[PDB]
Amino acid sequence: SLLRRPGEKTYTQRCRLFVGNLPADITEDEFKRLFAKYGEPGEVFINKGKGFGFIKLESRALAEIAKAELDDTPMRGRQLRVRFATHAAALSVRNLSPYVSNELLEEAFSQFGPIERAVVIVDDRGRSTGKGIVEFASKPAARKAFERCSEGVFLLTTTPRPVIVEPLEQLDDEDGLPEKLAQKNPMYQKERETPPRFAQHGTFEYEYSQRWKSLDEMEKQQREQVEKNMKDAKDKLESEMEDAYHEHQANIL
Amino acid sequence: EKTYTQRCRLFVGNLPADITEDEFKRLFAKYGEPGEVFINKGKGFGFIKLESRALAEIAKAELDDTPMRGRQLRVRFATAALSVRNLSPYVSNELLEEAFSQFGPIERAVVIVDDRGRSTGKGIVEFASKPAARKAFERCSEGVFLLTTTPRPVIVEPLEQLDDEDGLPEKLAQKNPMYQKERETPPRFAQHGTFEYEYSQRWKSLDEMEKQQREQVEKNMKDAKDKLESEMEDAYHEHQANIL
Ligand SMILES: [Zn+2]
Ligand SMILES: [Zn+2]
Repeated sequence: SLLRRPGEKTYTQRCRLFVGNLPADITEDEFKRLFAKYGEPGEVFINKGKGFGFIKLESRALAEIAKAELDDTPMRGRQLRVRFATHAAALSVRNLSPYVSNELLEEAFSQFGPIERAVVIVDDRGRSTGKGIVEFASKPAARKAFERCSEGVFLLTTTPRPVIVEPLEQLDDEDGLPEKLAQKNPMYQKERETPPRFAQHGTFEYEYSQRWKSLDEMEKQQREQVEKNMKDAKDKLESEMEDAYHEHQANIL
Repeated sequence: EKTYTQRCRLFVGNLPADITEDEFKRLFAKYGEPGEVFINKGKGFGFIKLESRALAEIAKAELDDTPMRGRQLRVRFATAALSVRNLSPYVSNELLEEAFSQFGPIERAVVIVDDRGRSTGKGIVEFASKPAARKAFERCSEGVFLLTTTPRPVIVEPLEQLDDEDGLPEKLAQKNPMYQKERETPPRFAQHGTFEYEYSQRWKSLDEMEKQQREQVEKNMKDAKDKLESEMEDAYHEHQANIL
C-alpha cells in the first residue's frame, strides 16, 4: 500500500517479524488483522500448534513500527512477544580491503543468487573494520556463496585478499537472561547470598582473583603474540610468492 | 522503565540551513512531550529525547528519509558502554544492573545469551555518560569486582561502537590513489596456478593455523585457570599465619 517504494527490494528477511505467545485458537485472518495497519502483508507462516508465527511487511520501517506498537500487547489473556526474525540466509565476510564498499560487496555476492543487502561494518570514524555481512533472499544462495568462497579464492579488489566467509553469529543482546530464569537454579540463593563487591587485600577471593587476572593478562599477551607471529608469516609468504611468480619482472616461463 | 533516557535520544541530520527550534519540535509533536532538544546549526543536525524507546523507534522509522524543505532527513539513534566477561551463569540482566549502578546511572544492562537462552558469560552495561563508564572501567581494571559468592573477577572493556546499518557507502569512499589502485581489478574467483590464487590459498592455510594456535592458547590457559582454584585452596594462608 506504500505510495513510494522504500527501495529497490521490499518484503526482505529484514522485514520479517517473529510473533510469540499467540492464542491456541489463532486463525490466519486474526493474525493478518493484527498487522492490517502496516500495509499489504507478505509471506505469513503460523505455527498454531506451538503458538508463534512470522510475517513479512513491505519495509524495514513498517516492521520497526509494528514491533514497537505490538510488542507486549494483550491478545485473549496472553502478552504478545514481537521480535525481528533472526536472518535465515546471512553470512559474515572478513579479510575485506578497506576500499570495499557496501555496493561492491553486494555486486560481488549477487553472482551466487538474489541478494537482499550487503554492508561493510565500519568503526566510530566511518572506516572499514575489514568485516561485513551479506544477506541473501534464499538459504541455497547463502550455501553456494559459503561453499564456493570456502573451496576457491574470491577476490573483490586488486590486492589478493581472499574473502573469508563464515556463518553469521546471531546472539541475543535484547532479552538476555532475566532474573526470572536465573532463579530456577538451586544454588542461585547461595550465589546471591554475597552481594556485588570489591575484593579486599588478604582475602582468599582477592588472591584467587588477582592470580586469575594475571593468567587472563598472560592469555591476552599470548593471543596477541600469535597474531603478530602469523602476520610476519603472512608477510614472508607474500614476499616468497612474489619472487616465485617474478611479479615485478618479465619472464617467458 | 525510565523515561527520556539516552536510549530515547535521536540524531536528526540534513536539517534545512534555516531550521528553527520550534520547527524541529513540531517535527516530533506526534510523539508526545519532547525532552531535551539541541541543534548544532554549524553542521545541520539536532538531537531530541522522547519519552520511551518504543516512541523513539516509531519516530525514527516514520521520519528517516522524509523530505524537509529540500533534503531528506537522516534519523538515527544517537550513540558510554562496557563489555563485561567472565560472568557466571547465575548473573542475570538485573544483577548486572544492580552491581554496576554504584558507578553511575545505568541505561541498559544485559547478559548476552544463545538461542537456547543460556549465558554466553558476556554482557553489556551502558551508562548515561562516558565519565560514569570510564569510572566503572578504571575501578574494575585496578580492583577485583565480584558479583556473586563464588569469586569470578568481572573483566570490563570499553565496547567499541560499530555501524552495520549505514556501513561504508560507495559515495563516502575517499577516491584517493589507494582507492584507484584497489578498484582497477573487479570481483573474481582466482584461477589455479596464478600468483593471486596460489598466494591466497597459502594465506588461507596460515589464517586457519592462526585460528588453531589462538584456540590452543585459550585451551592451555583454560587448563591453567581451572587448576588455580585447587592450587589456591591448598596454598592460601592469612598474613598473620607465619610471623616472627
Ligand atoms: Zn599483603
Ligand atoms: Zn594450484
